[PDB]
Amino acid sequence: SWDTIKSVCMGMFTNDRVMKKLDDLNHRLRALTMAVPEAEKIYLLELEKT
Amino acid sequence: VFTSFLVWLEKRYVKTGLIASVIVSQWTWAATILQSSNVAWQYGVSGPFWYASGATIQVLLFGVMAIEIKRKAPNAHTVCEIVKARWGTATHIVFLVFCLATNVVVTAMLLLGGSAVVNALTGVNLYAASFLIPLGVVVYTLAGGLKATFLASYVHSVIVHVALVVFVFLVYTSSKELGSPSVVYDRLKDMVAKSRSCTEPLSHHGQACGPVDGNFRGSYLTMLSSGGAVFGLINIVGNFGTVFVDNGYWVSAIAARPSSTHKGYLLGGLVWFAVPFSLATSLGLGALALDLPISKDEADRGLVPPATAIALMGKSGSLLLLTMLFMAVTSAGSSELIAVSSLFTYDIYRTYINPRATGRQILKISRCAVLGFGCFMGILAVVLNKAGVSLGWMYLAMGVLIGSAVIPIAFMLLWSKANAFGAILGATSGCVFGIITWLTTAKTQYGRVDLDSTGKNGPMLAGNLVAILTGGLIHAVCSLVRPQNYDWSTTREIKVVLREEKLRRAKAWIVKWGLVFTILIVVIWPVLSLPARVFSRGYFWFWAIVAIAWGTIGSIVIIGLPLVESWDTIKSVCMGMFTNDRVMKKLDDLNHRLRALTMAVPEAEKIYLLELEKT
Repeated sequence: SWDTIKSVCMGMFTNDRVMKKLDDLNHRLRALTMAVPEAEKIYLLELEKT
Repeated sequence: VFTSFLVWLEKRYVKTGLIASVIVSQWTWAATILQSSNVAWQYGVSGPFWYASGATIQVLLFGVMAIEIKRKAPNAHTVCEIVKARWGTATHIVFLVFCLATNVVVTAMLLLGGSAVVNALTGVNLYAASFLIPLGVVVYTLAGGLKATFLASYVHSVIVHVALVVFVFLVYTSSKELGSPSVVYDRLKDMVAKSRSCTEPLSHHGQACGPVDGNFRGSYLTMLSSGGAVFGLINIVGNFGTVFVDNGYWVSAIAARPSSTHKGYLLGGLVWFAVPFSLATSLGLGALALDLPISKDEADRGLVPPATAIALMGKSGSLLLLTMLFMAVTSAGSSELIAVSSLFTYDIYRTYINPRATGRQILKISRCAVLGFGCFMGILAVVLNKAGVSLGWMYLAMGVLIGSAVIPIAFMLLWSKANAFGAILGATSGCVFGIITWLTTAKTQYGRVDLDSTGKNGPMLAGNLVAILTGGLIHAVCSLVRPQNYDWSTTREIKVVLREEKLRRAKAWIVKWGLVFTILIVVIWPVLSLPARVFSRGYFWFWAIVAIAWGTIGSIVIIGLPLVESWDTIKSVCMGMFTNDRVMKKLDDLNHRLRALTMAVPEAEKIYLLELEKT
């Protein structure tokens, strides 16, 4: 039983659980940005401005 | 596990400064730390110089060889593959047995050196330690990959150098016995006094006393010693064998890209000079000053550095020397286990047994040859150890056996008129002639053939010279009758299972600025110091200051330049551990993406404002 020990160790000294949950939000919001026609364009108009 | 942790850390958060640091690590083994002090204790000051000079002209020239590796037969794996592709099958076994013999001799030296030091330092049984040494160098070889690289080697060169500065700043500045270089000069002039009498029982036979035979006026401070110019002539011949036949250096010369790092070879060949020159002058001459009771047969086993270290700094110095030696021995034995494992897999499991191997079986066999050869060296190190064979006897003899096949490996990379079957009678006549001459010279002038008679500078030189010249002579004579006119095209066709301009420029640079330091260190330095017949009270100060400066400027460069060259990686790793910049950066992406969504929907943005003031 080494997968359980590895999961416990990675769940204490690191923050893989927090990082993994933000990726779900990013992936979900990518669909929303791609769905609305104008919004995506605005995104580009912001990305270069900064 | 330290290297594994470091590489995991580097992976989680994704020239001429660090390739110089791997040449330093890949050329330092146990004989550098142990045998260098032996000749210093035996011959005075012409020992650490002659030892570190003949062993430093090879690091330069091998760079030229590296060029040919990337210009005449690329994407190779070993050295026997090139001769297999060039001169057929009649030579692939004759130059495989020799490549195995060189590899076994080099590691047997490591076993004979590492066991003898740990024996008379902690009380561990000699025969038990002689077998358990090639087990920690096998765990390290397996756990951590098989083709270990930069990050590990850089650690080896820091521990070695951080202990070199201690053993000079102690013996020459900070100690309470020696203290200053002046005291060393005072002690070194008392041992050669003609009024000294040390017959029985005042001193035993074969020890440090009286006037040294061979030196000028019998002094420990001279460069006119005849017993140091014969050992220098031997060290040159015996190191052409462990650089051209080891096959552990072609592995490192294949994974090296000399197109943009030729300066690294020159840089690594100048900092290494301070490892056997700044340590054999402090721990080697520090034992001669203290009049420590060291027998001749005890220095031949490499036991002068531990004696000086213990007598100067007790337990702490003993532990530091043990740590340095055991960092030097494992990192050098791993390079031999890897060399012999790839010598058994890519040379004979695939040209004769299984010509259609895959990526799953190759790894399997190059995982058990490590364990098999590792457990065979542990056995061979017990048979030799119970024979009176010492580290100082194999070093002076390793050029006699393998030195024959040194010329017909350079002919295969730098001469088109090198024919076939010539190396058949050039690499076989050389070995037998050298051994025969060695034995008859050791027998004629002493009347007995034993380890005490075949370990002197008389027979060893007469064997090394003939072994390294007669093979080349026969090969050259045979070449002038049957030309080959090899186009160097077949060797370029091997399975892979403006560029020439850069290579030519790099070769021209490494020949010009490389040969300008060989002349200045091997021909200018001894000649310009010979007229000082006996070192004065001030010239020795210059000689000691040069040694101290060389061991601190280079030691600073080795530790610092890799850090400065690659600083963005260290900064990224540091910021990825103690801070949370990665988490904060990812929220900004979400905020920027959602700003577009809030700006797109007309009403929503307004509602946002109606909320912001309400709270």
